[PDB]
Amino acid sequence: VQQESSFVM
Amino acid sequence: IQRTPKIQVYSRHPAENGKSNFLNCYVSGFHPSDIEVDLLKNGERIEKVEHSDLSFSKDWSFYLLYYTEFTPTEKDEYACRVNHVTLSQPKIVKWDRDM
Amino acid sequence: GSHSMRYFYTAMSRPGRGEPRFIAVGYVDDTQFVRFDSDAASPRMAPRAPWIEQEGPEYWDRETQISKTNTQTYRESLRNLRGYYNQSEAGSHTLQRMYGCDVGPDGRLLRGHDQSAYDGKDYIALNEDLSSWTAADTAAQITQRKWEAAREAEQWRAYLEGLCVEWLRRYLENGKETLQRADPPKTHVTHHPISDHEATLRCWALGFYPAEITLTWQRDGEDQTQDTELVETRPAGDRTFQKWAAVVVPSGEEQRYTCHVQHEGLPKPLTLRWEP
Repeated sequence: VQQESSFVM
Repeated sequence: IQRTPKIQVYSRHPAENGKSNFLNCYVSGFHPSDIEVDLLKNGERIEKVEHSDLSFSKDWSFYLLYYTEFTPTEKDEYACRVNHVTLSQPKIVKWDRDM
Repeated sequence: GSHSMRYFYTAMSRPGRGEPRFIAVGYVDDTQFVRFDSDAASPRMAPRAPWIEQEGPEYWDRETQISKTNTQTYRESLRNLRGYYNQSEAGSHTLQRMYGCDVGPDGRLLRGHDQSAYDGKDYIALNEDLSSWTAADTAAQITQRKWEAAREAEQWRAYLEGLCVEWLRRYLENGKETLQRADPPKTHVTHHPISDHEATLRCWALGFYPAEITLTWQRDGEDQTQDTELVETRPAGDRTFQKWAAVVVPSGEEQRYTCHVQHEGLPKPLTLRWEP
């Protein structure tokens, strides 16, 4: 499973 | 940065004239990801060609497999035609049974 | 018998041609098992391996929502990075990310990974400690500051030591018949005269899984590194891979040359000769 949508760059 | 595609043209199984096989054109080492890949049968574009989903290697360069069902003969020539932003003109790599 | 799970995300802008396309694919070792493409007629995380199809609707909903949220966040990141590098709105740019975990034979975390690249150049990477970042340049420093503030590294550590390892272990068990089966290479040596004076010996390895393989030529037991033409390992299209190594040898010296093959599917590493 994926990481939770990460923070914007 | 821009990186030019490497190209290999080969069959899924070793080639047997008259036996159904798969013709592969594996393009790799390229950047950015947009690329034009055709499989040729006697200079003419074969139509119903599939490809893998876009992925990339540890060095960030992209790779794709384009493939179609084919039946080798001594008669027919096969090739892969590739265009990328790094290429002045499309690149044609002939299918050689021994490579 | 160690194993990896990786996700590969690619977002590419295309000014004048709509919004940046977002693609995500997931792998265990060399086996792709999921994909998402924002350009698909109806975008959703979709299975690409038989052993993931048993996951239920809650699995597919979670992975799809993440991908849809990513599609939006990557477009925001691309606009941001365009600003960080003082770039025009007219050019195409690429942002890539690859992350995941490696586990040993016992299924314990060997290490986690998270790295990003912009236009093919390293941009920012989570360090092996899973707690600090390495930024490639002053632009990536702005991202690093944002991520430090948002406590991103802690989120990555939790994921990498937790869900990443746990789900890799589940996938390995669910797909044990393939993911944990090493298929050895079928090997042969072919001989192609170049001229009266020289011939090519080509050592082939076919049908192997996983992709990791070593093919070498020796002459009189000395490795022929500088003289060996080695092609990139290539997919056959049926899960397996192919590779060959070639050397040009003087005519009548063929028997001084041996091909060596190592692959985890092999009971014993192979020594091959041309057999005329």
